[PDB]
Amino acid sequence: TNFTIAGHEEFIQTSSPKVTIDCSAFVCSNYAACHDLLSEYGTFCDNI
Amino acid sequence: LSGFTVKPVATVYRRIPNLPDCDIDNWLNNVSVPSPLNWERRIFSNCNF
Ligand SMILES: *[C@@H]1O[C@H](CO)[C@@H](O[C@@H]2O[C@H](CO)[C@@H](O)[C@H](O)[C@H]2NC(C)=O)[C@H](O)[C@H]1NC(C)=O
Ligand SMILES: *[C@@H]1O[C@H](CO)[C@@H](O)[C@H](O)[C@H]1NC(C)=O
Repeated sequence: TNFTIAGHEEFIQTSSPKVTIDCSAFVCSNYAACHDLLSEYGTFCDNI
Repeated sequence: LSGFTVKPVATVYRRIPNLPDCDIDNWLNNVSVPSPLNWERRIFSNCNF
């Protein structure tokens, strides 16, 4: 017999922060001898 | 591209001056020779060698 209007809210996630990771800055920060052992793992640093 | 690091421009070196010597050579070269059964230990600290 008597009505009204109600209001609801909804949140839908559509995005996410885009992170970027690399081999050098994460494993061998500034050590030159560290990069020598990384040369053997040459291919396993671009697929990441 | 790859990363880079800021190259240093100087060098900081700090030590304690006017410090006596450890004189380890006098301890090893002593007339009294110990025995492997009763070996002793000497601690060298706060000195230069
Ligand atoms: C060699 O070892 C002897 C220990 O048998 C040292 O003699 C001691 O010397 C200190 C002083 O540095 C004294 O306070 C001790 O009483 C001595 N012990 C003794 C006489 O039994 C000796 O100085 C060491 N060095 C030389 C060159 O002999
Ligand atoms: C419906 O409810 C509202 C809320 O107070 C009121 O003002 C209104 O008179 C009511 N209408 C009827 C037909 O009951």
